[PDB]
Amino acid sequence: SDRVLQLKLGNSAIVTQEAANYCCAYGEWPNYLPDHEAVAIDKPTQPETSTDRFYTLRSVKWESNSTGWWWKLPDALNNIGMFGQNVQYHYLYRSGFLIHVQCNATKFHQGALLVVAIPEHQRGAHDTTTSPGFNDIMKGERGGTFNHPYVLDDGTSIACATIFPHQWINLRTNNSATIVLPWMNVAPMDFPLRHNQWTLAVIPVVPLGTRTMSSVVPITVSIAPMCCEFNGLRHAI
Amino acid sequence: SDRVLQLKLGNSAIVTQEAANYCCAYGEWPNYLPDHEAVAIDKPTQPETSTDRFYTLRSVKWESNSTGWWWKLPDALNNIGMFGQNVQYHYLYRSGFLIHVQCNATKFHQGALLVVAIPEHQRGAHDTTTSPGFNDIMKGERGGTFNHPYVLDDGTSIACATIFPHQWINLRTNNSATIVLPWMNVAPMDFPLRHNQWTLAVIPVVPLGTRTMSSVVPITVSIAPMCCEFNGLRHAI
Amino acid sequence: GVPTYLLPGSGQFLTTDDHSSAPVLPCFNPTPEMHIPGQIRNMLEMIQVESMMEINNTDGANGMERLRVDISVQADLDQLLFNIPLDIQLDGPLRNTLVGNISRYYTHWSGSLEMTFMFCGSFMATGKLILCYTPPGGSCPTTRETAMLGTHIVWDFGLQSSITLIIPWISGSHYRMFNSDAKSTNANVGYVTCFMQTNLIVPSESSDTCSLIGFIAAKDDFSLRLMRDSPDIGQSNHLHGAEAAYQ
Amino acid sequence: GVPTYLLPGSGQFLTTDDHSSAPVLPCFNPTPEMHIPGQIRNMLEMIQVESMMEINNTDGANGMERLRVDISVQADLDQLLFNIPLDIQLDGPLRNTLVGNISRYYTHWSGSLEMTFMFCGSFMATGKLILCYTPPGGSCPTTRETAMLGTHIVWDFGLQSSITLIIPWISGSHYRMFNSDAKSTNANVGYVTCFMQTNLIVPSESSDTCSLIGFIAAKDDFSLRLMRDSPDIGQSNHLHGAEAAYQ
Amino acid sequence: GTHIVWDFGLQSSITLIIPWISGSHYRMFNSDAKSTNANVGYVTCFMQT
Amino acid sequence: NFYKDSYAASASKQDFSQDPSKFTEPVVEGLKAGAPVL
Amino acid sequence: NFYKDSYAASASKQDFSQDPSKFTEPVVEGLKAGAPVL
Amino acid sequence: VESIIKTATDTVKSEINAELGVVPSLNAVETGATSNTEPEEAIQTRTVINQHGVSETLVENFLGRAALVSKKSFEYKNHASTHKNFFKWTINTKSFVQLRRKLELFTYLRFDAEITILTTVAVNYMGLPDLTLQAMFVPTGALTPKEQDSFHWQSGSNASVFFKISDPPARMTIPFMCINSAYSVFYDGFAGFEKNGLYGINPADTIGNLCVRIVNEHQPVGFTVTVRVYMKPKHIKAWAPRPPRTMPYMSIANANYKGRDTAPNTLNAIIGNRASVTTMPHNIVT
Amino acid sequence: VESIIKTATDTVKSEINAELGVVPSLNAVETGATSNTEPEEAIQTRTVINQHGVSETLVENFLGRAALVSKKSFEYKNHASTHKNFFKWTINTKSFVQLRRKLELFTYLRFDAEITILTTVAVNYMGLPDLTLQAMFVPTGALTPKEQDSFHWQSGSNASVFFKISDPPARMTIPFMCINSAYSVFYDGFAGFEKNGLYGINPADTIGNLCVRIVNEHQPVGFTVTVRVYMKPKHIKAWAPRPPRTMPYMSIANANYKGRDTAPNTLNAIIGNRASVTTMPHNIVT
Ligand SMILES: CC(=O)N[C@@H]1[C@@H](O)[C@H](O[C@@H]2O[C@H](CO[C@]3(C(=O)O)C[C@H](O)[C@@H](NC(C)=O)[C@H]([C@H](O)[C@H](O)CO)O3)[C@H](O)[C@H](O)[C@H]2O)[C@@H](CO)O[C@H]1O
Ligand SMILES: CC(=O)N[C@@H]1[C@@H](O)[C@H](O[C@@H]2O[C@H](CO[C@]3(C(=O)O)C[C@H](O)[C@@H](NC(C)=O)[C@H]([C@H](O)[C@H](O)CO)O3)[C@H](O)[C@H](O)[C@H]2O)[C@@H](CO)O[C@H]1O
Repeated sequence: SDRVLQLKLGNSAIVTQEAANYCCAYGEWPNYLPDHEAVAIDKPTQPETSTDRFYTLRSVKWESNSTGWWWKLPDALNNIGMFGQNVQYHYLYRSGFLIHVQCNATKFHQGALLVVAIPEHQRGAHDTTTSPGFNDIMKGERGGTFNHPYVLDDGTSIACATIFPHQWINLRTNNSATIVLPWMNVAPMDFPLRHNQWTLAVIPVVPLGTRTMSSVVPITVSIAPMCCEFNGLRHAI
Repeated sequence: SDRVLQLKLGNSAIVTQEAANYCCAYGEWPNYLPDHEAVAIDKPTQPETSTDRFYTLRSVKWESNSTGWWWKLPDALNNIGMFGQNVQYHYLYRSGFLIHVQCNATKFHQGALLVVAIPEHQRGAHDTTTSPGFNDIMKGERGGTFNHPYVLDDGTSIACATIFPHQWINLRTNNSATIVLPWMNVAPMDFPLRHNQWTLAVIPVVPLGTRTMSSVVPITVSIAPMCCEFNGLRHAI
Repeated sequence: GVPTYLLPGSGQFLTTDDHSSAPVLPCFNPTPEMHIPGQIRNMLEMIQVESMMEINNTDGANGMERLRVDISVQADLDQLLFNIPLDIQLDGPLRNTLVGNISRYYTHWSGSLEMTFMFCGSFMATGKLILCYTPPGGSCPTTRETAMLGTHIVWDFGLQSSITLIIPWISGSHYRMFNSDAKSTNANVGYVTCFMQTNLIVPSESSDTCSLIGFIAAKDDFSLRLMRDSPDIGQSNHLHGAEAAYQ
Repeated sequence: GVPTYLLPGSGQFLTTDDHSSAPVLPCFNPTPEMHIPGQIRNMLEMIQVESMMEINNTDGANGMERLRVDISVQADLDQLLFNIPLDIQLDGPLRNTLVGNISRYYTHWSGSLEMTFMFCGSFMATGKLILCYTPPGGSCPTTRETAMLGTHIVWDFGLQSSITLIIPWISGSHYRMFNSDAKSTNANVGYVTCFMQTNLIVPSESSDTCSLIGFIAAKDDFSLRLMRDSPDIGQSNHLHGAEAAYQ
Repeated sequence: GTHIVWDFGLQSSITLIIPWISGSHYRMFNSDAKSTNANVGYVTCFMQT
Repeated sequence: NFYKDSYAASASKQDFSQDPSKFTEPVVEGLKAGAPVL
Repeated sequence: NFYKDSYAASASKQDFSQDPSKFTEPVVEGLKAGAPVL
Repeated sequence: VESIIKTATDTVKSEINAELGVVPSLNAVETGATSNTEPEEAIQTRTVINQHGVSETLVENFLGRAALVSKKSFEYKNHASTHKNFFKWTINTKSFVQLRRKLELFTYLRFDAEITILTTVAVNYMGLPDLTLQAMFVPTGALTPKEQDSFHWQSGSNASVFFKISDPPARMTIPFMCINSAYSVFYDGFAGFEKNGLYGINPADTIGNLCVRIVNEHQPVGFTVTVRVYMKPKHIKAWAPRPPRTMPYMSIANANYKGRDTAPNTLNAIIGNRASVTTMPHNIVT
Repeated sequence: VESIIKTATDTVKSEINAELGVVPSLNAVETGATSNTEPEEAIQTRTVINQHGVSETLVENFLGRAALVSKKSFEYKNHASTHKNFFKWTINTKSFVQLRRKLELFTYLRFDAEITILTTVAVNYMGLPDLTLQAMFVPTGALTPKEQDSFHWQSGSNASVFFKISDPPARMTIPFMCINSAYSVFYDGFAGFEKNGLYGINPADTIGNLCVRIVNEHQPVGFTVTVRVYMKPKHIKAWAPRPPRTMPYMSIANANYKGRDTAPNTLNAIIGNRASVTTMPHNIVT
């Protein structure tokens, strides 16, 4: 009942028969920008189905010594489908996100992944005073990996990361995590190519293990923008 | 409809068939001094038609290298007709002004004149610490010319001169500019021979040009005092 | 008496404080007020008046030549005529304008701007131009096919001599600010470019080079915040005569 | 005028004082408020979220290995698996948690704590554990027969993956406090121990060593008092770039 | 394109709906598989995990 | 203001009246939106 | 507050509103006491 | 036309337009009126309830700031063998450019003036004396003291303020005292009935003389004393805004100009140059 | 869900439980929700009317403290032949770790800032001079003074506060001045349209520049003057709490980390080590 779930947006749908309810970040739900909070005065374009749909990124392999993975939003999708086109042709964008992380294995496998959506995850560099560079941060669709997940690559800690919207994928329990993200920013809209509102982090707190036949166990991320709005139309960057 | 106009005051009248509406400085209109603002207690003389009429000054020639012209009020009229006589015989005067600048050419000519009425246009001298002299300021009916119109001969700028009551004479559009000026001063009346309330400035921002037959293109100024009042009668200065 | 205690800040002189103070001349009767034309109550009233942009701010252009942009009959199509940098908080064509000068007494701004251009060629001259506003993000467009994708107005020369390009307030944040970095995400406004839509066409006796005068002003949806000293004026020494005021 | 007199305390600057003070920018209009997700109004809201305890804080355990406790199939009965020191005001497994970090910005505390453990072995793995909370007074129990006499929960692994051990507020005084003496009667909370109730049992193809992740949080009957600087952060020199802020 | 992510479990089967998406009211056969009034598009299946 | 002279009072920052048109549209005949100016 | 700008006022320590559930239970379907979570 | 404005105007959503005879984007600069084209008529807009305030630009606030108008340093010592322990300053608001340029954005101004006097001292070390100073307001061209100890300082009618260096800066308000209804920031005329008078200087706009002395007799050693006077206008009414000053100021007595040696703000070019009218400065090079 | 809480919740007495299908102590951490097991369901409780207040943990109080944000010492003397009697400080809240860590417990913060300035002096003995200082607020990247006596200090529009060392610390409130609805304590982005900009630094979150000078001219001898600035946020609104900082700070410009040389707070181990997971530290040895 709270273990099965179907998500349908646009021409895309996803089902899971081993879910664990689902998270609505801070108890909120995505919505379009109201007139009393608007700033940009040009009429926005609201593409709906062409952008508010699931985009599946390339999978990653969960290995015995993996440290974790991360994908920044909207960067990860800024070059995918019609969402990517609207982003490139407009100076301003706004949207929520429906995140679905997938990972199945066997009843003989064990492992636990923390799936957390971090707002404003400003990365820090290790053992140097030089700030992270553009290429250290903007990985796009491929995403990046954690160097020191223990401190969330920012000098804090993964132990307290549960203060952020999250779920876990504990192999003996579930095979997917779902998190709904509302627009999260101090401004009603933003320039999509230089600022990432959210960072999806998937970290194996308990490593993958088993004594049965060894198989490649992938982790897959599907993300659907929600209530997309774009302003400041011009040429593609 | 807003391109044709007839101005009639006293025994004088002027028509234009190529106007551009007309300007009422600061949205005001000339009027006689009310009892609740009066200071001088002697009964004033209000000549009406003998002074509130159009006075046409000598024309000037618009040349390819002209820098601009200016006429200070009431100085420019202090020696013309009955307005001039009342001014010379009275210590105090008060009046508004109806200004009409004229300049026609050909449909093959181009040029744009800024016609602006500047309140308290205190001139500055160029490259010296010595203040302008009496003869640099009081030109009378002949008026003067701009040395550096770019900075309105006062260290500011013609670019922002549009903050003052004005119109333009853009040859392809109109052949005249009309500006109605109300009494402008911090006192209800003033001594006409030592202080000029307004300065009419006509500056060619876009020089006169054509490839057709070359002809002398004049610029003419006609000014009609309005609601004239004089106090402090004595002998002529 | 009343028991009291002084708080931090006591005795200080804050130039922006607001208190009453001892009248120097008791029983003084100020001169009665008189109606005077042109009263202004909010500086926003002043910046709504359009003033001339110094678009031709180039070496070789002197004085008023800098206040007009000359366009000529072209031999090629879709020609780029000129562009205009848009930070009303930095030096450029927009700095010495009513909106630019007053805005520079502040640090934050918000609102739509309007650029009006008046064609000053002869009556027999015709033409169509396209004025484009490109929101920030990339490099300034250099071709009409690219500029045309942004906000724009196609202008046809005729009896009505002037066209207005509205630069609508399009910003992520409520306000934009000055911080001396023209490329900052909270400062860059984008670009304005002008191309021939068709071409300037004139007969033999009309000048074949004509001028445009561009004006700019704020609309009434404008707002300015955080007063600061203007960078447009300064002094190194005493002005002439200043010391004589003591003699 | 009004006769007055200054009281002791006049002119002082108390960092915790609460008074109004001169506005630097008169007539400044702050940016309109906008709804933003996740507003927090009381720090007690934050400590109610459970976070990971660093139970395996031992030499040889690096990084995340310290955040999980491994249990193996035992050969003997009633085996002790691990214990956890309970002073959320001292360094130990509970210090770097949401409740621990925030509580350490205070000196007094009161309320129930909750420890939740999630079993992360394979689905085919089964087992029963007993988690015990022993109120203060003696030495930490080392046998199940002794620990079992205190507050406890017997946990059976199954579909519901996690168990919660409530550490009820059991104190003589309204609040407990930190004073750097872990054995003080007003500080010591007691102990938490975990023993096999039966045993961890798994088939040949399941890993025979499984991990538990322990979390802790405060319940809503919690209260913190007497703010103080946190001992979890400090500096000896200027941070890099600090002095450059003056250049 | 249009899709469904299928998770194996107790419910053994998944359904992919191929919605009627055509410019014309009907499609037709004319022995030319690449004709604009015949080609329906494609169905592909990949591993999600 | 505890002083007897009103001019000694603190500032008066409450005059929100405006009339931009005296500077922006000082034309005798009002210009209608959309209609040709001339 | 004797200052004309409201932001100059003393602190506002009277907002006792709370909603821990936005952090503690951000699940779409509420969890009932005693009932199996899954 | 007049109305109460407390926030920037809202924006109303607009639709597509294709109407013959309606051309809101066309205007006629020649009329002297500023374009009335609204955003809603130039592009398709959305609805926006704008809450941005407009109070920081109120004239009262714009000019309502205590700005430095006078700074005078002199030697406090035995002047047996120059400002001998006192000075006289003909009040004017044209010596310091920041205040001057702002006031000159207007033609006429009516306001009361809050005066604040700040004093600092330095030994020419055995400590700094807490001296008492006297600032006496002496009307236009009126009789000023000629010695630190003349009888004139008895100030029988002139207003005098005595203050200590250890006290907060002295402060008092000079009312709007012009003989006219407003001060003339600019004056296109001559202040006298003859032709040799000074141009642009209306005596009616000179608040007066400020005579400041150290009351204490000189000490055995000399000190440098600096007096700074600040002025803040309030209860302000302003008329006829003007083009802002661009060329550097040259004198306090006139608007004479010369311009900087090179742009910006040179007589020949106010704005700095760019390579050409198609050269975009600060172009984004991504 | 939202409600007014003024005291810790009461406890209700509970009885024995033996109900099939009811397992309050079991939970599912995977859902992301924190355990909802109540004490009453875990053990048998008594009734307790809890009167413990919760006001000291209100965000307004937690962050409502004047914390040191700037400390600058410079030499006040004749600098004929370094901060020459004045300095400029780009305001930031990242230099002192105690305030920084607390602010960083949140993602976004909206607040007004009460600024208090404390000044102390020491002779480089004949007594301590009661100097007058000037602190001028100069906006972001705006024009700052380059000399103790430049014209810039005339502060025509910038706000300036003049205070004496003998007076109580100067104080004033800077309003919430962000161009956004709240300050970004953390910023996962680049402040410019090009790719070479600084990461994690949103200019919109820099309150501005603080320019402080000694107004007095130099004395015959030199002094060391130290200026301390304190900031206290008020009228606070906070959003999205975050994991507390564990690794020592390295720079004010980023979150770079290295960790202590040995636990506690080393990159490899945040908590200090104990012999084993069955070793009870501070075990009571009765
Ligand atoms: C400081 C910075 O971020 N960049 C500097 C460049 O801007 C500078 O290049 C010159 O910049 C000039 C800026 O124009 C103003 C201004 O500050 O906005 C215009 C002011 O009206 C003017 N004020 C006065 C009283 O004249 C002001 C002033 O001249 C300068 O501050 C004095 O240097 O300049 C302008 O655009 C010039 O045309 C341009 O070359 C370069 C020069 O090397 O240095 C950068 O650090
Ligand atoms: C002071 C006292 O009563 N007992 C001392 C022992 O506690 C100490 O043994 C070490 O104690 C360490 C305590 O952990 C903290 C703390 O003070 O709570 C954790 C803080 O986060 C940390 N702060 C920072 C910025 O790193 C802090 C700090 O490192 C120390 O104060 C610096 O010394 O420590 C911890 O548990 C160690 O693992 C433990 O060995 C002994 C050491 O000889 O001295 C006793 O006096």
